[PDB]
Amino acid sequence: IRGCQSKTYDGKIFPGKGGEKQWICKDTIIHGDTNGACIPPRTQNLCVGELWDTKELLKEKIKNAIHKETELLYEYHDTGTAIISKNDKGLPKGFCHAVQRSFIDYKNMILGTSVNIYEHIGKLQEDIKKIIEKGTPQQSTENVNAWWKGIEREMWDAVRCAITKINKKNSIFNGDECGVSPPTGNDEDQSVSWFKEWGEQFCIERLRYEQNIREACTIQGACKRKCEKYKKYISEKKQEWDKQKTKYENKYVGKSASDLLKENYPECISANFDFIFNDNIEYKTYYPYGDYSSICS
Repeated sequence: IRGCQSKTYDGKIFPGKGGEKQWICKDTIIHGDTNGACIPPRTQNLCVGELWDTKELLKEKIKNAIHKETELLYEYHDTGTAIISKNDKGLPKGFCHAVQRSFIDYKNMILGTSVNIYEHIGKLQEDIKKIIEKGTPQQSTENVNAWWKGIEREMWDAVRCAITKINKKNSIFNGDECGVSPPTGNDEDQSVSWFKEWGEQFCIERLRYEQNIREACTIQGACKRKCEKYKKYISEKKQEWDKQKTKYENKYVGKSASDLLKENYPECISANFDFIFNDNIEYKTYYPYGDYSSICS
């Protein structure tokens, strides 16, 4: 199975069995030259125009990669199988986000500034960084950065002109719906883009739990099964938040993890981060379900 095919990082598309990817938190991170604490299920499902020549050809074998990626991203978000694409009782919910996030992994991939993975893809950072030298002058450390900088607009169009190949199907898709320009600001650092991802995902699922608890508690019974499956989710998640959360506040002197996530995603507002994942032992006694022990009582 090779050649960019329908995403599987949050299970299989309707009606697929599953085979869902999860976050990979490699403890092997304690240096300022690492990408991110934990790796998103989406970076792992990145589409790739064969990253198992020259610089003029290399370009195209990436412009098109992003093009394919963006399409699959519309698929996986249109249907509603991506964990963040899900609604509750123009372009798909959380489509544009996922779109960008994949644009960054590419940028960092090409520049070889990523979280050294899969080795057929991490391998490629070599294939790139070395093809340039026999592409342009100087001897050049920041030689690859420069080449990319003058193509980001071309690569971004490999995104801008893909949203367009949707327009009529389902029009108002002039391709700037996801920004007329590629991500920047805090996203100019893969570590942050991934962490912000983790946050949008969590908060949405968290809202997904309250909508199950609330919509099933109108004491005991089922409104205890749903509650248990929650403390469960925080149980599994506690590890990933702490790893990530810590990495951020150290690297970026004096900023807070919870503002970052609450600053960017509406679903995260109704969620007190240091409280949901609180340290103290007694809390696992005073609040057996956490922030939802209200709805669970």
